[PDB]
Amino acid sequence: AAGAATVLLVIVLLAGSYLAVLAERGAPGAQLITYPRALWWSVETATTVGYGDLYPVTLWGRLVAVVVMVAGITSFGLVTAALATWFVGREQE
Amino acid sequence: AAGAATVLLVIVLLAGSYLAVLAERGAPGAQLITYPRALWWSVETATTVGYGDLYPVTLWGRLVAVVVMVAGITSFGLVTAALATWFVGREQE
Amino acid sequence: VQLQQPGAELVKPGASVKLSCKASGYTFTSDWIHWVKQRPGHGLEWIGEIIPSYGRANYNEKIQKKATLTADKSSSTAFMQLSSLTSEDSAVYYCARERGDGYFAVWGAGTTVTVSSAKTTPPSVYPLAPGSAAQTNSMVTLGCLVKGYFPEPVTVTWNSGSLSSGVHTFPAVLQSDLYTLSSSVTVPSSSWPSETVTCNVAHPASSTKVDKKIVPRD
Amino acid sequence: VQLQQPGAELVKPGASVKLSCKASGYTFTSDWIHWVKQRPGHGLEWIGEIIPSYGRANYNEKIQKKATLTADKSSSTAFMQLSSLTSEDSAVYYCARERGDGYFAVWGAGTTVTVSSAKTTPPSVYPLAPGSAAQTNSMVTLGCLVKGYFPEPVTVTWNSGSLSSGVHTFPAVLQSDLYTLSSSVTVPSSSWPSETVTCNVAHPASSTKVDKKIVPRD
Amino acid sequence: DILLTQSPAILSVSPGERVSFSCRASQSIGTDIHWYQQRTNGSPRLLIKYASESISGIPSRFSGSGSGTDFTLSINSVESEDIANYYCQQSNRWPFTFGSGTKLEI
Amino acid sequence: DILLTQSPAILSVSPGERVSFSCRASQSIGTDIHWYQQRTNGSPRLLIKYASESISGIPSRFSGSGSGTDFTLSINSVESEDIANYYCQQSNRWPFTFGSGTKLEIKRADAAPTVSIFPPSSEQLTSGGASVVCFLNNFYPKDINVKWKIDGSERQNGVLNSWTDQDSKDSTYSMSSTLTLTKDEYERHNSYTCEATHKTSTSPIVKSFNRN
Ligand SMILES: [Ba+2]
Ligand SMILES: [K+]
Repeated sequence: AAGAATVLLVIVLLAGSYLAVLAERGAPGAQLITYPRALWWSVETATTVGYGDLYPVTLWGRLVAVVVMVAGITSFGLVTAALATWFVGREQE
Repeated sequence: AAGAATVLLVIVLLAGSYLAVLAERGAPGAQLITYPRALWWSVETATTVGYGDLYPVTLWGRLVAVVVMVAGITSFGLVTAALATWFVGREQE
Repeated sequence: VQLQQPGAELVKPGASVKLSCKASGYTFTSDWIHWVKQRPGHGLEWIGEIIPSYGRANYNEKIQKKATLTADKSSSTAFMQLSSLTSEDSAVYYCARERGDGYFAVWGAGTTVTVSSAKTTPPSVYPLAPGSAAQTNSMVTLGCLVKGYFPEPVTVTWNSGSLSSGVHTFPAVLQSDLYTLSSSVTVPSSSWPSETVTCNVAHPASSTKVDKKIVPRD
Repeated sequence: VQLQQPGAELVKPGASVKLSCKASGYTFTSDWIHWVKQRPGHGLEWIGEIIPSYGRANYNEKIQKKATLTADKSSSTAFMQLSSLTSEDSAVYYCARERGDGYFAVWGAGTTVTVSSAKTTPPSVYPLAPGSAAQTNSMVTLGCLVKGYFPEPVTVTWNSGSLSSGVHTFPAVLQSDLYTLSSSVTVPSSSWPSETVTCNVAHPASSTKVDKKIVPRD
Repeated sequence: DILLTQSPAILSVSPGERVSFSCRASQSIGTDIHWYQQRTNGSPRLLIKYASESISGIPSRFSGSGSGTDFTLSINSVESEDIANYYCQQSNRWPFTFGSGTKLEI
Repeated sequence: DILLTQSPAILSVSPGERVSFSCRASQSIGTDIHWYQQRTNGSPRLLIKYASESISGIPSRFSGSGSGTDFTLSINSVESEDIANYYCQQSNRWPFTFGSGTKLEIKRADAAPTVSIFPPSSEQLTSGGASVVCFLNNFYPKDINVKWKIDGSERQNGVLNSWTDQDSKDSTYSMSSTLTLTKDEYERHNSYTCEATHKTSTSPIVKSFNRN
């Protein structure tokens, strides 16, 4: 609701960032391997952007990626709803 | 509805993955040619992400791709709706 | 045997030929069947794939497209039609079963195609037992001689494969449109002739297999 | 000392060995522990990482995978098991603590592994004071001689480190399965023997450290 | 058509000793390389798949290394039964290609 | 495996003067390179992280430059305490790799060796041996020609030399020379000398001692 679907997105993005490094380390070639840029990747994913910076290459890496999209795109399909209603009515009055 | 628009997305993603390999094999250069990564591509497509990993190059390949976007983006424009309502009310109570 | 294909074929120059590949085991909806060609002493030349279920085939861009692929969905056998051949088109021809994930897990034994106008001759096996006065070392060497066959190849076996230790089958030689090779084997002089030793020579191209025991000189 | 690992080990060829790395300081959920190997006079060969909390380990693709990593989440100590060794597998072995952001902030001191069948001998320290008639320059040079130890290494110190100015410890030499080195120091001839000067020789492999004061010739 | 290039052409070695055939692709293919062993008179036979993973029923001497454009089959020790031609075959972009081949001498 | 290539292998320079080790990656890695200093006998030690940023507790002489495939460690001035091997280690794609290494030499003013001759300790003879040690300390360049003599005559055997890597207080070299014999043999000679012909000294520097 208010700042609720917000919080779940944050749990998803941290754990997603975390699990990606665990899943991607060990596969030769992957650049999704340090906790910083792994987090930026999970934003890049939870939010449709597709910049082509980082992406997974292992199987378990893509699975962690799917978990983010669903749990993200849904959260963000609700977080921007809140922002919309909020500031639009705010500026109305 | 409940877990219904879910199922259609899965039919779309499997068949889409399947037909892509059939359509893309034979064109020199395409990397969309093995049933595994063909499936990951169809997620990558049904869900706006645009990571730049795989994409089609034949004409029939792009057509299979369009079928996924429509049948996907619509399914996923409904699958995340379910998830949203579900867990948000769940956590409300 | 998983992938199964015939032994050898003979084509007149300019004529056509079909080639088979029957696959016991699974016959998945999603399986593909490939064909690879191996000219003697060369690499592996990929020719083309075919998905037998759905029916589509894709051939090699670069090569002279002499071939066309087919299948039999209710027999689990796939075919390849080579049309109008030269002797540049003589090689081994394998088939391979690719699961759809991009490697050739299972291979056939390979078919040996020989494009020539010479005729088909069966082989002439002769035994090769030692002389009547050759001092018997602990091991004893003895073989048989397969002479005058066309076309290649011939499978040579010893006691039908039961004795496969100490065997060297030699390359064939060519002479006036007929081949010739020899095979060898080594047994303990204790265990022969007190055990019997025979050499079997299958020749797929003529559909003739012939046995010959290597007795002493009676 | 942040990362802490033992001094030196001796393995018979073909035998195994474990290696430790106990880390005081923080022990983060997200920390990784790596190991790097340094054959004498060579680069830094990365072997493999391990996240001690979650438990997973990843080894080096290219090298002969002789090793296997472990940890102790309620002791803050990590281990590496090297199995079946040769003398190609003798080197220094560091551990490193990578925060998760991709560099080795903290390093251990390094363990010296020596794969041989020769036996372990402690060292024999002898003092090295000048002759009874050597004109005393302003500074005076004097050392001690560590002879006949196996295996490497030995830590040499002077007055237990309090005097660390003018010191050169020399490389060891090998001879009939025993080593030998020497160390040097220089003090003002005013301040000696009116101040006392001792050399301490720790030898980790045998667990023997030995002191020796460098008196004049009494 | 992707160019797979196996150098060297032939490989001498003494028994029981590590050996590494190299392969090198004309561009980046990731990990989609696969190794096949083919002896005299015999059909080829998969060894390492997807450049690192192993096949069930293959001697553990065979070690799959490499990624990108550099690739390495490796045999941790050698014995006389390994004398054969070795091929690599990419699957990253159509069509599947093969290497030149590399024979192993002792 | 990403290939890091440090050229050149070795680096001469005179004190107080800028120096730049180059590193070059087999492909683009961005800024995910890191530099480590490792001296003789010591463990490595981070210097520059993420190719430009500095570590807290590092002399400000060290300047992190570069991006892409070209990378440069740089020392705005040099002093003798910097003599070490230097490594780069990428973190952009699995697995983390390392460079070949680059060692840093210093051209300095030539200096003559301090010679010291040492008779075998009283303790050492009591077992069954006597070794004469001779220290050549703090010379430059590292090319020095030691020489033993027993009673004026030259002994070519049972000698063990040892050269230190270039020291990192002064940029000078040092060398030892054990003289292995037996106690029995030590007793039936009287004198032992130690001659060192070095670049600075056409006249060879000599030191000796007599038991009697
Ligand atoms: Ba989008
Ligand atoms: K994109």
